[PDB]
Amino acid sequence: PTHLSVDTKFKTEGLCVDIPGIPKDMTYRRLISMMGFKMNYQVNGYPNMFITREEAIRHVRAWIGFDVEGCHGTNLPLQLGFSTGVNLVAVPTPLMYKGLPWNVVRIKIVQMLSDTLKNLSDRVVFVLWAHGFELTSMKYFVKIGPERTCCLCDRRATCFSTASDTYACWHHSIGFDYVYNPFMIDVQQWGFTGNLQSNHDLYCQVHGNAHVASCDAIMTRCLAVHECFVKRVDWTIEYPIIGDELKINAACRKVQHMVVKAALLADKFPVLHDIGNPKAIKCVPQADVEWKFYDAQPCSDKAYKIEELFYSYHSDKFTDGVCLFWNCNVDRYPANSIVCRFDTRVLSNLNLPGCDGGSLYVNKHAFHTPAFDKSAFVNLKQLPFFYYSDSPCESHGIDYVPLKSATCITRCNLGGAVCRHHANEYRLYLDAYNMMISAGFSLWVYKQFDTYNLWNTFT
Ligand SMILES: Cc1nn(Cc2c(C)noc2C)c(=O)s1
Ligand SMILES: [Zn+2]
Ligand SMILES: [Zn+2]
Ligand SMILES: [Zn+2]
Repeated sequence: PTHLSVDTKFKTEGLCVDIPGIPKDMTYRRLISMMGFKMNYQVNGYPNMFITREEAIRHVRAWIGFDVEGCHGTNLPLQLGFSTGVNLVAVPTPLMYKGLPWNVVRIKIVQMLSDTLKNLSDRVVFVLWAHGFELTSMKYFVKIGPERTCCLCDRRATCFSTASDTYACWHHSIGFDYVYNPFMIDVQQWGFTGNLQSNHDLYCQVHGNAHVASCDAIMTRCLAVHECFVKRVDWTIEYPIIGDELKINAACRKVQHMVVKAALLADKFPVLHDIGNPKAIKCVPQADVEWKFYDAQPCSDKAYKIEELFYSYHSDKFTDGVCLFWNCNVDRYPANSIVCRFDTRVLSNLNLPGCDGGSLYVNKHAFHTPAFDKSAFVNLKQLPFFYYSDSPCESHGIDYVPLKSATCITRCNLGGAVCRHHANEYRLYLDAYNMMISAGFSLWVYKQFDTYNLWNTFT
């Protein structure tokens, strides 16, 4: 039960229009052979070109939707579409390139996958809604063999160069022409009734069908994402570290502690309603406040309707005190709220494009987040940056430049000059805050929040 067996049956019904007379009885072994690839009984880490749904989910960062549409098939030119929005035309002799021979097309394919994937994954997973041409065209840009390492580094090889007879990862593949040991999955094998557009449109209104190959490639990967992350949710799956994951998570924990501590000091709420993650711990352990928890797992489909989290008859009165929605995405927040809401629009190596405007945020775990909506925050306002500290002004134990700032809410700044300790802690906190903002997170607070109320907590 490790990899997908090559002797597993492959349903060929979706392939019989491009490939008439295709055998109904088909294995991955016979299919790979029909595609022009010789697996040669090789026990060298690449057991099958196709992968399981579980293997695909573990490698979601590698997904590239791929679709080939016949323009006019060895006689006709093909249109190669990718979920990157790229459309290449291969002559056999929404970016739309004119017809070019395969030897130049393959070079472009390696450039595009390398630039899209080098900071995401150690491989490519071509996500298909297989009809024939995409599988028969792979011999023109894909080479297979034993698992290899990069000529310039220790990462696995994902490319091959016929010109130099060498292999490279996605980072050292400049000038490489072949895709080496790609992975693939046919979404049609999961059992669907009807075509791609009818299944995709059941869950997504953001990707139209402009009737080009890349449009289908986009709808394919989107449908795959909905099936694997929207309706099916697995938070036990671990994902490798590819960037600032640890810093972003540390920063988010510092910002939450800071923002919640200050709201409780400024407005002295008697009760706080913590709506979100059922495993949450009090972010401000020493706060006076009555801390009440409400369990609500991350919503991956649509944002929670505030009515279904609060009503149908807990303090019951969420209107008493303040409500904390730390990454708990709701359709419209109540006015007495402290809110952290991930902005799905953010461009990043952690944030992958998702379904219905949403995004797949992959940081240790994969969280499909519903589309960001500015109207969720109409009863709230954007939370401004501030650093608050009631700790003593004491250095203990990095060269200094005097800190001058209106947002350093400390006793030293109240009394005129900011001390070295609060200046180091202010700069560190501003860094953590900037990290979290640029990671996509947005902070919102109740309209009456005013940091001016924090100065009298020093006397
Ligand atoms: C990461 C990945 N980026 N893309 C391209 C893309 C972008 C950009 N916005 O929507 C899609 C779809 C993939 O297909 S995988
Ligand atoms: Zn390399
Ligand atoms: Zn879609
Ligand atoms: Zn100080």
